[PDB]
Amino acid sequence: LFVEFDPEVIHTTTINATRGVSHFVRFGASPAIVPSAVIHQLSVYKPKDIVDPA
Amino acid sequence: VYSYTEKKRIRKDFGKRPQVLDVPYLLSIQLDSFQKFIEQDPEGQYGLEAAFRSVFPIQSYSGNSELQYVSYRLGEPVFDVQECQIRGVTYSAPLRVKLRLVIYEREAPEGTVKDIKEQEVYMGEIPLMTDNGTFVINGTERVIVSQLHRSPGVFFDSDKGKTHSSGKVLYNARIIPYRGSWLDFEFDPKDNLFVRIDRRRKLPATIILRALNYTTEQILDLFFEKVIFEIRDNKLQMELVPERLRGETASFDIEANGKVYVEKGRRITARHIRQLEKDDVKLIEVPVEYIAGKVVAKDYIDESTGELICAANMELSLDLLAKLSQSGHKRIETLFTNDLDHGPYISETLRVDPTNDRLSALVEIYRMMRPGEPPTREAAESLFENLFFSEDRYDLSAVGRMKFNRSLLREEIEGSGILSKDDIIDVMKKLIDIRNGKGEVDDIDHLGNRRIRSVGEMAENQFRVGLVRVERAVKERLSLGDLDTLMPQDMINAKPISAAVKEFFGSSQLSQFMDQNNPLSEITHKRRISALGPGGLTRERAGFEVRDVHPTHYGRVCPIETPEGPNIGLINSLSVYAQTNEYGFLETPYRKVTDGVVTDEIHYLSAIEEGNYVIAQANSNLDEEGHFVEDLVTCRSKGESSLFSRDQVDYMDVSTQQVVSVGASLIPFLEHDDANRALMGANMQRQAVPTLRADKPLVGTGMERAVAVDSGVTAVAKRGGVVQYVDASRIVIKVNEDEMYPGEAGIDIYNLTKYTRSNQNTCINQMPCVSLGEPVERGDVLADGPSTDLGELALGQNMRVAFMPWNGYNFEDSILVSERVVQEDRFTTIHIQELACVSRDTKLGPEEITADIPNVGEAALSKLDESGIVYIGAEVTGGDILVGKVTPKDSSLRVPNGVSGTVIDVQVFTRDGVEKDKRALEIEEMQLKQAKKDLSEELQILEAGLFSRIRAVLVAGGVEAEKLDKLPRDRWLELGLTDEEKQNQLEQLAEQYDELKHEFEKKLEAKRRKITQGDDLAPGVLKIVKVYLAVKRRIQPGDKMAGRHGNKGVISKINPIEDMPYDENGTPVDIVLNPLGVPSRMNIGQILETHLGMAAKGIGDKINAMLKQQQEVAKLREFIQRAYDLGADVRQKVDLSTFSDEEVMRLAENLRKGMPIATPVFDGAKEAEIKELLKLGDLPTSGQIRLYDGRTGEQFERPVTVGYMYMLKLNHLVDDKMHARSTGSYSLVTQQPLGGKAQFGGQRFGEMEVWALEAYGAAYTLQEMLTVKSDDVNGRTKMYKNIVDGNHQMEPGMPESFNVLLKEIRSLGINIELED
Amino acid sequence: IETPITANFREGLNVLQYFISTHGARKGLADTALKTANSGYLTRRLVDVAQDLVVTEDDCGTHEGIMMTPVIEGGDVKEPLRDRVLGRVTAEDVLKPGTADILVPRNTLLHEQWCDLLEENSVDAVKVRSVVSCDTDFGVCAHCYGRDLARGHIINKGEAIGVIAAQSIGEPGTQLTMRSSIQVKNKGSIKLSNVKSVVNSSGKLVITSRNTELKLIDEFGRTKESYKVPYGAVLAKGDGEQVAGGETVANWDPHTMPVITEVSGFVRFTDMIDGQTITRQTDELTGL
Amino acid sequence: VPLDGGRFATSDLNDLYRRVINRNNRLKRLLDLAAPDIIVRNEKRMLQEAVDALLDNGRRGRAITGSNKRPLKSLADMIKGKQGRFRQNLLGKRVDYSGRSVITVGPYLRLHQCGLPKKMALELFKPFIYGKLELRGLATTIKAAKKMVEREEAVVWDILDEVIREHPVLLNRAPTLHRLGIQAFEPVLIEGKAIQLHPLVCAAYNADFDGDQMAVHVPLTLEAQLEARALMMSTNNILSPANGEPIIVPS
Amino acid sequence: GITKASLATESFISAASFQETTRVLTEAAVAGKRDELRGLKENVIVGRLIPAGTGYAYHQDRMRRR
DNA sequence: TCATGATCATAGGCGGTAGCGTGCGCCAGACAGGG
DNA sequence: CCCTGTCTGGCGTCCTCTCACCCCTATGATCATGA
Ligand SMILES: [Mg+2]
Ligand SMILES: [Zn+2]
Repeated sequence: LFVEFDPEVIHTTTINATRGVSHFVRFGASPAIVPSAVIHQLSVYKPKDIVDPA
Repeated sequence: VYSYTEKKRIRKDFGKRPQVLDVPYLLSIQLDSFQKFIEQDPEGQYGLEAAFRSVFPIQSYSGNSELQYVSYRLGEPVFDVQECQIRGVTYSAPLRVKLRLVIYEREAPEGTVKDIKEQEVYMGEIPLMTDNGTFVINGTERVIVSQLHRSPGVFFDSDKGKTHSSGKVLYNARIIPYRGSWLDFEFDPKDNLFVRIDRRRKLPATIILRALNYTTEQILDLFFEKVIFEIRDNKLQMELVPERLRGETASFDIEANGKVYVEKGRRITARHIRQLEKDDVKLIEVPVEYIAGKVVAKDYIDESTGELICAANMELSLDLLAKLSQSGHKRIETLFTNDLDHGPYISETLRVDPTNDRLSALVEIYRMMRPGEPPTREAAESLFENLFFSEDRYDLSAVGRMKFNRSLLREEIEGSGILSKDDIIDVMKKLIDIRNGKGEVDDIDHLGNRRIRSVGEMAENQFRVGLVRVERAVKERLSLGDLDTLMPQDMINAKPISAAVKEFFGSSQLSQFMDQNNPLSEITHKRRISALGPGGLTRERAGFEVRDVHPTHYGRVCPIETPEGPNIGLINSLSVYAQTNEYGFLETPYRKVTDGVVTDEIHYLSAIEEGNYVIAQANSNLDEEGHFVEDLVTCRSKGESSLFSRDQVDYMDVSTQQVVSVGASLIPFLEHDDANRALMGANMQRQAVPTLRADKPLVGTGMERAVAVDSGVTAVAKRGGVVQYVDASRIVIKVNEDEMYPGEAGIDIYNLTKYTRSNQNTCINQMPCVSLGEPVERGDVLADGPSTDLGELALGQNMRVAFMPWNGYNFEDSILVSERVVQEDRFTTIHIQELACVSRDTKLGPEEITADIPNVGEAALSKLDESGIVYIGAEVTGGDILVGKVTPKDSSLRVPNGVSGTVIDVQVFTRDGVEKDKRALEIEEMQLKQAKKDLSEELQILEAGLFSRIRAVLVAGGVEAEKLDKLPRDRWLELGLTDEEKQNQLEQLAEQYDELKHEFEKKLEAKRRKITQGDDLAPGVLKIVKVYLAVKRRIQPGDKMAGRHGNKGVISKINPIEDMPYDENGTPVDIVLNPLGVPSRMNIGQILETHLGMAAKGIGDKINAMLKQQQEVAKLREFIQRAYDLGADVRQKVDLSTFSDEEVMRLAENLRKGMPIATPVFDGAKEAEIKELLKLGDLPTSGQIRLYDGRTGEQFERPVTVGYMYMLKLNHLVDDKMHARSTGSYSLVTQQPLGGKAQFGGQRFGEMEVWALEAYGAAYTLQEMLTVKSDDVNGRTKMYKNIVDGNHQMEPGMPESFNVLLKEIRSLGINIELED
Repeated sequence: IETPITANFREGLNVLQYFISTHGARKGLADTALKTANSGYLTRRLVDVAQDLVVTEDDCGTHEGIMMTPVIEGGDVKEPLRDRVLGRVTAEDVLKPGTADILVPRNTLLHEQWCDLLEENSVDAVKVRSVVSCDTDFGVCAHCYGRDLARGHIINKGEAIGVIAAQSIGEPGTQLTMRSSIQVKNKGSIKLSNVKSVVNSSGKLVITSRNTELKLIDEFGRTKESYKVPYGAVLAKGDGEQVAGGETVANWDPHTMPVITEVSGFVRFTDMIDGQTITRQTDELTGL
Repeated sequence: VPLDGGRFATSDLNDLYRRVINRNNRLKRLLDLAAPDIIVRNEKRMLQEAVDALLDNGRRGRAITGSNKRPLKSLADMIKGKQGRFRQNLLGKRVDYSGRSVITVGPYLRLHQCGLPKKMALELFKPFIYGKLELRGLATTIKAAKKMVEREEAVVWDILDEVIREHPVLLNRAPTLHRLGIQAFEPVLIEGKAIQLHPLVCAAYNADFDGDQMAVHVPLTLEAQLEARALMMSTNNILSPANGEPIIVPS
Repeated sequence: GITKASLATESFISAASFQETTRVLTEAAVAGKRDELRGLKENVIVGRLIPAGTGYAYHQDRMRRR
């Protein structure tokens, strides 16, 4: 899930007590700055199907 | 004077030291700690109030709501202890808490809440403690054992020698908090100073000093002195105090006042320091090479350029002096960095530091804690304030603050639970002082650094962990809901609290199953100081030093009672007089020896207060005033024994029994046994079994009555008085009038505990030992328990022993026993096994317990009733049917193959809804009838006591001698009597009587409810049938008997009566031991116990001779008085002139089977007293009778030692170890036989036996030992056909477990095969 | 502890003496526990390193074996020749010192009669065939092992000797523990080994070697005393001489390393410049 | 395994395989319905870490657990160490036709024989007794013979004295240190419940009689009886293999 | 040393029945190492006669018929 | 007849808006730090 | 590249006997009672 927030002044362990928290997209130790490809160049989709998986 | 049960059989007592402090209540650790835990405790601490006031008030995530705390309260348990052990529930009490919710408004958290709500809430069930000191967790009586762990506070250890392989020792300073993050300062071989937090990555230590907002100038102001250089007209003169120059070789000629003081090439002597400080020399002259390496303290800035001349903590060169000299600075502050006095450890540490201000230090600490993430100044401040400086995540206890102030030489032992700046700076100062060479390091095993937790503190900690999980739930829910509509029982839930405390009391490493087969084993399992468990060390890792007795275990922890094996010295047992201090350390009594006189005041010393003073040894001779009769007396000063003068002593020990525990103070003649054999004797005395008729110890220590009464197996009288009705079931005491309440008229009923199962399958019985009409005093035994007799402690039985080699049947350690022992039924112990049978719920329908059973006939079903369950009383064999059970297929319960017995008790529990069959209704009618009769007899007996009170009141004041019994007895109130105390008392007794009437109504209704209701049970079970078999195991070749000194042995042959060596009177000896175990295994105490036991039986035989001839009481009085005086200055001093001619006959009725003799531990009966008591009887002086032989009938040469030894049967029997298997069941995953005895299994042909068969040339034996007999299934069916057809031959095949190895290796990416 | 236990078990022991006895006893028990813990793992590693070595031939066909001499620490002879060369096949055939007269042939198992005939003639060093110097590929031949221990005859072709060897070494691991001059006793000839000696001005024999080993040859050939002799030690005797008992024949200084010479001449300084190579440190309270 | 409570406390392997199959099915579904650009990566990291938990748990950083602190068992924890297939099931096995009891002295024995109970000798030697019964013709099938020797009628003790007679057993003390720790005797039937063991022989076992327990094994086949008579008999091993000292020293 | 001399064998089953099994099986896996049962402990594993006592005569017969 | 409340049955992996870990020890061989 | 320190992997007796313990908590759905 895509969430907008700001890292340093608001430290995470305070906000930990809630959901939305498994961990960042990383590919590495640091919380990786993610692209928003859907937001920027891929807004409206799911024409794959509505297969309603299985 | 003596109590009335002490006039039954008064034990003869040797012993010389007059006691001054009696043995305390031996179960005070458990009971006092758990009383400290659960009690309404004001002023905050300790108890549950500490947890409820440290985790509350829960305040929300800025939603202005707050759940604060009021009080708590425990209701009564729904089940008392007996119903709880029968049914199987926890013995718990519900914990009601009064919590309050307040909800603040907007723009004013300092403003008024709009609404409050205070209410009762249910959370958890904490299990209570029984009066014995034990818990009942799931019907099984368990003990939580005290833990010995490290005391919170600072600790300056020294990693000696081993590191860096160059002998340079390190020094670390572990701050041990009670709860929070650890902190280890240390050094390194480059002499830098390194901090670490919770064994994580390593940083240079001064990075935390910047984190406390210290500039570097202030740090060098703290950790070093200053050296002043004044530029006054000539070569940059110096202020010099010569104490820094103690042994330093100068680089020039130090002169002052026109006088040469110190020469170049020499050092400054101490007398040259005296010269320079006597002449008051201040300014001396230095060269240009003297300040070539002096380290500046603070920053100097040039006023013109505004730049930095030289940075702080920097050595000075020529150009730096040239820069600061022409800028206008005349004072130069440097540091003194010596080789021996003050190393520049802080200076090298600051030179390794990359950081420069507070922010960079907090960033680096935040980065070593949580690796690889963006720090922010707010996050770094929050983390470093929540490591050490917050009331939440960091808390030294009062113990921690005491050790932290004491080990830093502070004054106030009170402080906050959090650290501060001065605390860490004092840790670094003391660490640098230890590195400099002054002061000492602290050892670990010293008992001033080992605290004792107990039941209360550990249950408080587990309950606190439950509360922080529930505050992690309440903080979630409180600011994420609609307010005000909810109440504080919809928020807080009882699942984590009850789960935490139930997991601690249920399965911890210290909440262990009580070894209960003996009163001694109970009372020495409850007094145990275990080092293991959470927070302590582990068995297979550590170590060497902790398994060793430190010099400060003297009088706190017993040195000789510890389990041998893999954990010696970790499962320490606490001593006799050893209390526990206010903080948790150990303390022991002493006697304050003022300057000449031993004052009889007791005075408790801890483990560190003992070291400073000087303590006299326990048995030092003193002449009736306290004046020490010698002028050199053996004492111990600072952990080291020595010989001191008469009146430099400050304390004396109380009694000579205080080094040992209660396990190893019932050993007579302990001072004669080598310590290994005393250890094995104490451990096997714990492992005894109760016999059928326990006798007494003839040679005891007088400590038996403390272990019997101060445990919970006997029925101690609460209020004294006169016995009214004795029975094998109950005992009724009528309370004396000078001990009695005005109301609640009162005659007590003791319901004894008859034949029921212990934990070790023994038979915990209680027998009444009082007669009828007999007076009893307050604090006195009424009913003996298991292995007790008249209030004493009788573990085994005392038998006639002889030390001689007898034809090899006692070769290594074996024991040879006459048939006279087994004919008298005197080791015949009684065991009880519980066999359960559940009616589960499966497919095709539920099960059947009824006796309409297939595949069986008359011969099985004759021993069952018409509803499957065996009768009460049917003596069964091994393999009959007890409960008949058929599934939608015979699955009836059977006696396991081998054991006999007699079914004594059958329980049937029914899950509610299921149809009760006819026998469950029979048990329901039976228990209804029993409880009906019992409560009706409660009402009748207490009404009889009440009417006896009415008769006692109406003796005076309007007495009616004839008119009293003309009317019915329930109206004894409206007789002629005015308004006095007597009509008031009859009104109070009418109040009591109507209370008993309505109470009897409501309690009989509640008891019918308890019998009639069902019970909550397992998921999917109909009914549980429990059957109690009662085996009676006698004795046989193979059992283990042992004395009380370590003389073990498998009894090897049960001889006839005739073969025994007899003496020239006629009596056969009962047991023939082996003499050769004495000089190697140095337990010489058993031979003194043997001789003194023969003396005791000689006095008993003379009493039996003087009483069997029907002699008058004068001669009995004469002889009993001569046998009770007989010694040196002793403690007993009895006289029979105040026993009045009827007690003397009954005392001789109790002495005729021998005279009991007390022998205290280290103040016992010497050799000459045993000789003088063997001279009172007509026995030979040397103790040795000449003995004839039974076989040959001719005399043994060189007369042998006979006497009585008190020998114990241990419960390592031989028909519990013996096992055999031809072909049984096989395991599922690897086709090998099962393991154990209950599972019908085969013995492990282990790896070293495979090596021992490779070591011979036995090849086919090993092939069938690991292919045919064990694993290969087609191989073993071919083998079984070949054996029953007579063809001894094996078809080998392959082990199937090797195919399992192929599948497990093949299930990886590995391709293992079998070639060709 | 400097104040001993002056009381025995027949008399009493008071409290402190029994406490000190408890120090000793619990130290012993913890030693036995962790001692068993190490001993079992030692037996495991030895039977897993040997594990495989089976007596698989009957004669390798080599000569080179090890030299069995009785061990000499420097006192009494601890382990004699009969208890070392009992039952092991000789490497080179032993010739008695009636040289070119054979006493035993070179493939004779030395049982008890042969060991007594070795003790009578005082045989120096029976060079004998050891397992470590064998030649059998993938196993060990029968003659280089020796007598079948636990029996009398030679080892049978087949008995796995690695496993019995590893058990015999690791089995007494339960019993084991865990945590100025040269004084002669006997009398005989004097032997020196690996010595570079020279004559002093006093007439004695001084040594210029650390590797000097002194030996006492007895009357019949063997050695009953051996002494490691330090560097630059001074002998009161020489090589091949005869001494008596109780006579200290050597003396040195264990604190000082002597730099004694060979030729007689003046002493000068070469490459010894004062201030750098040598320093001026005057012994203050003595003078020299 | 069932624990007889309506529930299955599962083995650790089924938990590990279940985790791999959960994570793999979720990764197939996420590769199906398209991954959000730089997204089809976290799920593959999770799958790699679950397989690394299955093949060798704990070798990668912090191990997993089911309950509560103890790390659960992977495949490499079933092959390695103790409690694994090499040292617990393949080099030393549990063995049928065996028994164990407490030892005692009985000095009336010759040194090639030991006392052994009637109950142990009847339970170790069952199929021998079955064979003698249907070879002498006292039971038709095997089931009648089994019920005869369960009832212990008066004839099977003669059968048992005719099968013990020249048939060795192996006695074994539980810490076998050296190769004299397994020896072979010829049994003598004893009324009682202990193993009477010759005293001189107890120099080799390092066995006193203060509660020691020894285990008896039976050689089934014929070659094993000959090896327990010619190689391992108590009269043959009178010398130790460590030296030439006798091991029958009178104690 | 004896633990390194036992881990360095030409037979991976002996070095697997001794200490660390992971390193021995991975080295023998990537090397394609081929045990031939070579003595005592591999034959104790696989369930056949030891080549020491009576099985030594059996193994001489089996190797002679190869 | 409809709505609300209470009780019973069935269903998953730090619990939380952080931090817990802390009392083994040796050897050894690779990986890397310092120079 | 040549040491020299750190790091993380290995390993730490055998056999037997006994005992306990082996989800509870939360959410959703259905049924009953009251308005
Ligand atoms: Mg023993
Ligand atoms: Zn050879």
